[PDB]
Amino acid sequence: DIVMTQSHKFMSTSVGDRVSITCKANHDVNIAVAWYQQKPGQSPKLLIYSASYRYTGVPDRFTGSGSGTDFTFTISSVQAEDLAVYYCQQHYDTPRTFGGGTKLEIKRTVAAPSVFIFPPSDEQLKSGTASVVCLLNNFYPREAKVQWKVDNALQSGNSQESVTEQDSKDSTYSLSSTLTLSKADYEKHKVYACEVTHQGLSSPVTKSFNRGE
Amino acid sequence: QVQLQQSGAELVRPGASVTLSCKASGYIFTDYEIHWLKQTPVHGLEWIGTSDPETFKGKAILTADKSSSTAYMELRSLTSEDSAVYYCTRRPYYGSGAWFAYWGQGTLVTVSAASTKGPSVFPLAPSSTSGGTAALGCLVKDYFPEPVTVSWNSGALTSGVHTFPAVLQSSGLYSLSSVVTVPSSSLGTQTYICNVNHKPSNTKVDKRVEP
Amino acid sequence: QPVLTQPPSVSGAPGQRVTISCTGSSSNIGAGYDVHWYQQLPGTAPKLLIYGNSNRPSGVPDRFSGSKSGTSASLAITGLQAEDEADYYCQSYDSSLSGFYVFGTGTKLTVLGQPKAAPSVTLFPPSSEELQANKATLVCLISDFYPGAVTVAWKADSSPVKAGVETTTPSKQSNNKYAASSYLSLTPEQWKSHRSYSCQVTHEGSTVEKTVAP
Amino acid sequence: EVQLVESGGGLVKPGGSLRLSCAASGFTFSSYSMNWVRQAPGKGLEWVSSISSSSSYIYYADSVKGRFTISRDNAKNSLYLQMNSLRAEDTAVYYCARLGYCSGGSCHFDYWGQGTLVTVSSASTKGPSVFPLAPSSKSTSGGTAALGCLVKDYFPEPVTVSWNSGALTSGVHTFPAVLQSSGLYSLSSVVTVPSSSLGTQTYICNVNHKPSNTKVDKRVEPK
Repeated sequence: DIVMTQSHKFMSTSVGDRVSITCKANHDVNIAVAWYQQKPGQSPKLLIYSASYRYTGVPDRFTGSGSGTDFTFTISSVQAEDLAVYYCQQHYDTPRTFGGGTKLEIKRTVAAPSVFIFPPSDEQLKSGTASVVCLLNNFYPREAKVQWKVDNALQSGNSQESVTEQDSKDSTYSLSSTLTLSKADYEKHKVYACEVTHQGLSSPVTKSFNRGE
Repeated sequence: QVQLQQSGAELVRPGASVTLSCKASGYIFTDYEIHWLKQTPVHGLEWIGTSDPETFKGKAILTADKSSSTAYMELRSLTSEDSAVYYCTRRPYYGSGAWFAYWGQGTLVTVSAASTKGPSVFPLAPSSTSGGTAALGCLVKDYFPEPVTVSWNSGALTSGVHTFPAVLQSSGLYSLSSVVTVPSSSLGTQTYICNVNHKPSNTKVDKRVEP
Repeated sequence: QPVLTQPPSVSGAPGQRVTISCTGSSSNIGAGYDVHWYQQLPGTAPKLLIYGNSNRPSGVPDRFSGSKSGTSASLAITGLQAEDEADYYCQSYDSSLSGFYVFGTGTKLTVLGQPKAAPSVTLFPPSSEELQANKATLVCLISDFYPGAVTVAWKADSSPVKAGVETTTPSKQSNNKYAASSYLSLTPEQWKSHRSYSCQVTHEGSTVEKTVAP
Repeated sequence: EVQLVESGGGLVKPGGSLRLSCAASGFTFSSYSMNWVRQAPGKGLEWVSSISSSSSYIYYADSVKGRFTISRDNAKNSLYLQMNSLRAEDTAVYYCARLGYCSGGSCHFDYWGQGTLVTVSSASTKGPSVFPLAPSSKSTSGGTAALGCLVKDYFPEPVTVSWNSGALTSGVHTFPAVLQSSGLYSLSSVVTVPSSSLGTQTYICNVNHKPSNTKVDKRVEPK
């Protein structure tokens, strides 16, 4: 079985820059190599076949080159929508085999998060649980720290974070942090606060509310 | 146009089996074979094999019915390792080699003994707002298995929408949120409804979110 | 137009391992289009020997194996047997020129070490009925020789015949030895006006001559 | 077992037309791609034409585009090749060949027919003259004699020769025909027999030249 290797799991670039991704086969496959692009929640999309041939509809900025064992995939001018995982594949022998993929990630200017806090809804409380949601909207870079405080008590192990993929237009990230308590316990406390530190914030930002107000 | 449509997400208990379907349209089914593939976060894209239209060794059985224009893939005694997204795909033209151009949307297979459970949809109401921007959302709580889809105003609202990847809770149920940001000046001029579809439990919910 | 290039000949002694190379281009083998191999024995149709680059059909001994690398393919035979003598073709698909199944030029595979054998030669005079049709043909049958290089000459009395000679090219019989045919056309007047006629067969320095007279 | 049998080949004048056919049995005709492959005398193999299991896809070698037409009858389990504007260079054996299954990367020809000869020539069909070769003993083993039949000036190939209506098998040796400078063919067939039976055993050579519809039975006897 032919092994297809993409050494870089992640590759980073900027809008308008040139970027190149490498793929190696452990067997001389001449030019029997295809390249695929896969965006979040989508099926792979064929970009290049036979190492250098552009498939129908692929934009001109996508090129492939190489022969033998060392193949290269290039984007001449990176665009915001180009965020994706890129896979090489040999179509030289059976079984068909794929590289591990290289995720493309865009550099951009620092962007400080927009922070919102949502109390549990009445409808959720009537059901017995209480989820408090802290939302960090359209920031960069990805690195962000969220701390929950309940009547000035730091929370640990009580919350779960979720982050979106890099936005295909502004290349920012968004993040949700969800603190879950029982109804009885939520009603035992007054002040609910989430504190956010991010490279774009000169000083930590706090959003809070008082149960009842 | 050539189109491959795959069956819906599946929940399979360990040791059971499931048959996956790929309906084809837009060509003579007998002229092209269908390729099957498996995608996981750890093992990546893996080719399984091909359904001959005139008809992973022990795990996969590949078949096809020309009368329904449908390719089939039965997965045998399933384990946690068979939890994945499965694609069917087709070569672009008659004399092409094995490069894949026409792909199905993928079928998610969850291998688990847990029970399927439809979600509850709670609103995340807007209040007093980063200057000129307000935020609202829906909390889709405690469902199983994946996946869930969320749109806003029947799909007519796409700007400012962020649907977060689900987290798995210690209970063994999933939970996610979908938020949209809108200009503050729009808060009291338009209705905001999140549409939630969890096909594995045949749950469809339209939920208004009011400030 | 494109073809797959093979060597026209490949030789090996019994027991050895031989390879037949098959070189294509980026439009066929190099693009991943699979390579297939066929064996043809004299007077028969080609038979599938290897398919899918390296798969042996049911019945092909495991001494035959296939492989490929870059634009080149290779058939290998370990433990070369005398019965492996035959023609071998590789085959693939070429996407240039709107697409076509493309064949290799072919390789004749000879096993060396076959022991020489001297020919049996028979010479017939013109029958009486042929003469009655105003024609005369002498028949020289050469058979059971090895290797195949044979040389025929005709003599009238003791002087070589200018023309009228038709000699076939040797071909192998079911016993793996060669046979050939040489014919000498004469008019009845030459056949009866000469003292004798001779067929001269030379094979590997050795010569036999058979003579017949009216 | 799979079987393929081609027929319809023969002699044709430059510019003429021929219709080859192939009959198949032992497999679902309707599920396989069919093909024509030809091999010129003493030359290599050249793919000619391919038809899909549904006739939806038909392809031709450039060298035959516009002159040849492939087609198939799935109810009759039959494949056809309509050859027009034939030329000398179309002379060859024409094989009908099935395309096996493969998972991308282009398939192989898994079964071939025996073939059928096609001869494109302005020359005329020439029947043979069959003459006897009277028994001779000098070159044969002790107590045996060589006895022959000369098949002269025929065209085109092939000729079949048997002896005593096929009853006589041991000792027969038919030689490959010679191709004369005139384009005609000649071959000899001799059989070695017991020198003792040369008096009471009758020996007949049966020559069949179907290309001209000529059959000859020649008795051979000692001078």
